[PDB]
Parts: sequence; structure tokens; C-alpha cells
Amino acid sequence: PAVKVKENEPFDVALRRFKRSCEKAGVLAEVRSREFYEKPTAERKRKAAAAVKRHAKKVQRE
Amino acid sequence: SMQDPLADMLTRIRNAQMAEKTVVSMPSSKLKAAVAKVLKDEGYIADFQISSEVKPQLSIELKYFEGKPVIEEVKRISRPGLRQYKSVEQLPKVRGGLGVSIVSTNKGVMTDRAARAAGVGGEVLCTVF
Amino acid sequence: FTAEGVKEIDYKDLNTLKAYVSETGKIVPSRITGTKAKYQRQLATAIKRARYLALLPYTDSH
Amino acid sequence: ALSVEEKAQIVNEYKQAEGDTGSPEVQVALLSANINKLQDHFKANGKDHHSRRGLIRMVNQRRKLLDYLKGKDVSRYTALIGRLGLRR
Amino acid sequence: MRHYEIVFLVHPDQSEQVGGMVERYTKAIEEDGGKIHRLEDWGRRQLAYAINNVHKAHYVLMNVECSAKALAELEDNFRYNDAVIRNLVMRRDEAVTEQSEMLKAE
RNA sequence: GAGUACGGUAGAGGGUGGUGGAAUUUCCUGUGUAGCGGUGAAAUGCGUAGAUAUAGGAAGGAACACCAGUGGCGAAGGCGACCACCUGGACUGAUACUGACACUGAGGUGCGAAAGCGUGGGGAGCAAACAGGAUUAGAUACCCUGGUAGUCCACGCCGUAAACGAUGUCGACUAGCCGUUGGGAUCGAUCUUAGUGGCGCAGCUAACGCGAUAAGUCGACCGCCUGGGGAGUACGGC
Ligand SMILES: [Mg+2]
Ligand SMILES: [Mg+2]
Ligand SMILES: [Mg+2]
Ligand SMILES: [Mg+2]
Ligand SMILES: [Mg+2]
Ligand SMILES: [Mg+2]
Ligand SMILES: [Mg+2]
Ligand SMILES: [Mg+2]
Ligand SMILES: [Mg+2]
Ligand SMILES: [Mg+2]
Ligand SMILES: [Mg+2]
Ligand SMILES: [Mg+2]
Ligand SMILES: [Mg+2]
Ligand SMILES: [Mg+2]
Ligand SMILES: [Mg+2]
Ligand SMILES: [Mg+2]
Ligand SMILES: [Mg+2]
Ligand SMILES: [Mg+2]
Repeated sequence: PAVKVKENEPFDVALRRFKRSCEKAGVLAEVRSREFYEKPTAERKRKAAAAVKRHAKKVQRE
Repeated sequence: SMQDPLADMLTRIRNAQMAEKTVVSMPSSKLKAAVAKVLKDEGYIADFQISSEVKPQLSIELKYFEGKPVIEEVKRISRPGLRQYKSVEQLPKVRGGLGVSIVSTNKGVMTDRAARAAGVGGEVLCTVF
Repeated sequence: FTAEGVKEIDYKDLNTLKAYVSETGKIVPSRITGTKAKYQRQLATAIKRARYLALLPYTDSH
Repeated sequence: ALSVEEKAQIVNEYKQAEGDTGSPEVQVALLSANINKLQDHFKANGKDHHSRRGLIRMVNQRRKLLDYLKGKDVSRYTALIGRLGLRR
Repeated sequence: MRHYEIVFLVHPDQSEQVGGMVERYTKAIEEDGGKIHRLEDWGRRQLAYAINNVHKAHYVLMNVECSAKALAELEDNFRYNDAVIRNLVMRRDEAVTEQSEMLKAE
């Protein structure tokens, strides 16, 4: 979420560095996850669906 | 909780002939030994062996003849919840007498034909065809 | 972890703790480092203890 | 609740054949001591039901063991019940 | 019997009584009946964040094998001390002696 | 079979206190100005009485990101900040010990989400009821701006849920393959245990499908069903 400037490179490489750092931080995901309250039933349902999708992907890898 | 071990003998034999196995091993008893002896005498099994050392185990060798098990149907009649007792004239005839039904008489564990010959009724134990 | 160095790890070797913390002060998931479940479980509480002692930061911003 | 030292003391003073711990008397003594040592804990923590389940389990186990012992030998049952000093 | 690894850090302005402060504390462990098996010091360190508007503190760790009353009095002394600033303990079932790390570098 | 003694592991198992950081809101102060907020588009609302953004300070309440997983623990309901104290159970290894001391269980006895009730506290966010602005033929709704009980704590009551695996508890047998949690043994491989998942042979099933965590083969005991409505309602008892 913060990057320094040094050694007079063009103001595009640092921009892509900042973008990459922000998307490594995952700020957008967390700020989207706080827009509305998710009741726990929906949370367990989403986690179960993600788990079954992940296991299906891993099985289909062979 | 092992309320009845003789039904466990019968179930082990049945499940082993469904799975196409040759030998069956279980804990032994003086009633299981008699049942195995009468089964062998009728030709439904090949042999039975009993081990030593306070925990003897009964090992039964199964016959197959063709590609089907020799023991087609076996079922326990007098469970510890009924205790069926029969007279001489009320002894069942399984499959018109083609099979046999085991009876415990005061003369020991034997077959229905032997009981009819001796004129003795008793406690029906299981039926085999 | 298993061969020679410390079968059980305390929150002492910060040379090992800082190896398992992201640039923003978060804890790296086990599936990324490939560590084991027991070691991850004790490592998380080691980081939390060290973080309360103000050795390690709650957030990179603060 | 019990630790090693007092458990050893109980099995020492309640043993039967110099090296046994499975005899009914030892089990009843251990259960009774643990129940007594748990009563004062339950005096202060009224809202701890999960441990009270184990306490009731020990109570039932002791009752079963006492019933078996009274079935086996009457005189040993009376001696044991007198030494622990409990109703039944 | 009941070991306790305790790490206590103190205000930088008073980072000179800490040399004597431990003797105001270790004084207990002997008449309680306990022995210290480790004591170290790497004080005057940098803080990760602001703890009541400071950024530095003097650290000290030590092991104690004491009774409940010694624990109570030491934690009460921490609570009512003006410096205190932080306390924490790690009750364990063994003994450790060989420092923590010092500096492995030159 | 069941249980006891002895070492060692893992865990959001329960209870009582203390302590953390972030973020929201409210209040105070500083420069600075005319917009902020919200929507499908708006409006209600807040605005030079200086907002939002921003800097500094203060109080107060609640929840515990990252770890986090077909992961763990608990009889079920359920249980995620850290620390100490009190405490229950499970798993694992060898030896000794007790010698059937067991299973199930009509009655009864307890525990039992959320909402709700009583007394006393507290009250930041959220939000039944409610007020206003929209949309609409109407809109007692969906949407937006606010907002009370409640959500939080102590004690007591209430006994209910798609309280579900829509699958009662206990025990024994029956091909195999790929994961995973936490312990052992042998020489990364193999072997064996108690859980937790995905496929699948016989077998079962009306079919779907289940398939060593059976809905297969058998035992022990209990609970329950007998066409759809009326109706889990009336009357009586508690
Ligand atoms: Mg402001
Ligand atoms: Mg029962
Ligand atoms: Mg009942
Ligand atoms: Mg009941
Ligand atoms: Mg409630
Ligand atoms: Mg109330
Ligand atoms: Mg009130
Ligand atoms: Mg609204
Ligand atoms: Mg009301
Ligand atoms: Mg119901
Ligand atoms: Mg549930
Ligand atoms: Mg039902
Ligand atoms: Mg079963
Ligand atoms: Mg399948
Ligand atoms: Mg069916
Ligand atoms: Mg009808
Ligand atoms: Mg009614
Ligand atoms: Mg009524």
C-alpha cells in the first residue's frame, strides 16, 4: 500500500509496481467483504462450495 | 454386544461364501463345534479344526463344487428372543427334505431326520439348504 | 524443521519468524510455504505472542 | 483432579494383594476421593456443566461397582462401605 | 514445580533502576523456595509501534520457579508501578538457561 | 467384553479475571472552502453555526481480519484475539491388575440455537416497530435517509427449530483406489491404529442412490407409522 521513488525511472514502472503490491495485499477483496453483513449460514455454504470446487479441480487434474 | 454367537457363526459362513473365500476363522465353543460337526457330516463343509491354548479358534474349510457356493441358504430359527421348541411331528422339512434343519435334542445336536428316526423332539436351532 | 533444528520452535528465533511473514505484516498461509499443520499451528501463536511484545507489528502502516 | 502422589497413597492404603489396582475397593476409593475433591470446585463454578457430566459419570460408575461388589461378597461390601462411610 | 518465563519491558526514561529493579524482584524467589535458572538483558530496543506515545523501551527476560503468592505480588507490583508499560508470562514445565540469542553477529 | 494403575501427545471443550491493536461513532481544538451523502436515476437528510477529506486530543461500547484447512474439539445445541488460574473428556505405548463387573431402556432425571419474558446494569455499530423520500394503477414491500425494543452483562424463566446425515443406540463379518488430521512400529518406502473426505466390486433399492462413516449379511433393546383434509386442532390433565 506504499512504495518509494528513487533513481529517476519513468513514472510507469513504479506505477505497475504499486499496482502489483496492492493486488498482493488483497485490499480490494477485504474492502469488498465489508460492504454488507454475511450471516454465518451463507459463510459456511460458500466455504463448502469452494471446497467442493477445489477438490473437483484437483481430482480432474488426473 | 455379541448377544448371540451362533448366529455370528452362521453369518460369518454366509458372508465368507458370498466373498468367495476358502477358510473361515472364529472363536470356538462346544456348541459351534457340534454344529460344524453335523454340517460336515451332511457334507456342507470340507473340514473343521480347533486350536489349543485356552482361546481355541474354529477354522472351517468351505466347498464350492461349481461356480456357486454349496451352502445356498442358511438361517437361524431360534434366536435368543424367541426360543422355538418343537415336538417330533412338528419338526420342519426345509425344501421338502432336500436340506436339513439342525435340532438340539436331549441326545445332542443332530439333524431333523435323525430326530424323526429316534422319535425325539427338541429345540430347532437353524436351517440350511 | 524435522532434521536438526528445533523439533519444537519457540517465538525466539526471529530469523525464522520473519521468514514467515508477508511484506505487510500478515501471516503467510501454509499452502504457500508448504510447511506442516502442527508447525503452522504453533508458529501462528508464536507470531501472535511476539507481536504483542511489540517486537513484530500488527500492521505495516501503523 | 487427583495427582500421582495421593493416587499412590490411596492405592497403597486400599490395595488387596500387594500390587493390584483393579480391585473394586481401589476403584471406589479413587472415585470417591475425586468426587469429594471436585465438589469444592463446583461450589464456585456453577455454570460449568461440561465437567459436571464427567462428575455424574464417575458417580454412576461407582454405583455400578458397588452393586457388583455387594453381589459378589456381602462382608467386603459392608467393610468397604463403612471405611468410605457413605449411605449406600 | 511451576516454572514461569516472564518478559518485562520498562520505560526508557527509567532505564537505569532496571539494573537494581530485578533485585527488588528476585529478592522473593529464594524465601518462597525457588531458584532462577536464567536471566538475560538486551534492553534499550526499538518498538514496532507507539505504546503511550513512546517508541523505545528497556527489555528484560527471566525465569522463575515460585509459588502463587510470589506471582501475585510481582504482577501487583507491575500493575501499580508507573513504568510497567508491559508484562507477560509463559508458564512452562521445564527449565531453560542458555540466554535467548544475544547477537550472533560480530 | 468392560474397567483400574503408569509415561506422552493434540485440541475455537467448559468457567473466572486481566491485557492488546485496528476500525466505527460522539465531543473539543487548528488551517481551509461549498459541497457531502445516496441511487437504475433521484429525493429525504447533512451543509460557511466550517462538513467530508485532514492533523492533534478525549470518552465509551461490541467483535476478534491475516493464521483458516473436506482442520480440530464436544452427547447434542455449539465452540476462533492473547495471558494466568480451576476443570472434563478423547488419542497413543508397554506391563501389571479386577475377573462378565455388560447392552438397551417404558417411567423419570438433566442439558438444550435464535427469538421471547422478569429484575438490575450498559448502549459504539446493526436493526423488528416507526417517520420521511422514491418506484407504482395502488406499495401498509423490495430501494434510500434516520430510528426504538432487541442484539451486550449478572441472575432467573421459557423446552422450541429444515434441533438434518430428513438415516436410534450397541456388537460381529464382507473387493479395492486416491487424499487428510494425530499417534506408533519396521526397513523416503512399508505396516498398523482412532477420526475425517472423494470414487467404486458384489449386495441392496420403486428409482434416485447407499456402498467398512451401508441404505449389504446378521443379532439385542427401544421409539414410531397405518389414505388426504379437518388437525398436532378441540376437550380434559400437567
Ligand atoms: Mg472531521
Ligand atoms: Mg442406556
Ligand atoms: Mg423417554
Ligand atoms: Mg429423556
Ligand atoms: Mg437469546
Ligand atoms: Mg431482557
Ligand atoms: Mg432492561
Ligand atoms: Mg431501511
Ligand atoms: Mg414486548
Ligand atoms: Mg420437534
Ligand atoms: Mg446445527
Ligand atoms: Mg425428524
Ligand atoms: Mg455397525
Ligand atoms: Mg461412491
Ligand atoms: Mg429404505
Ligand atoms: Mg383420514
Ligand atoms: Mg396445542
Ligand atoms: Mg390443553
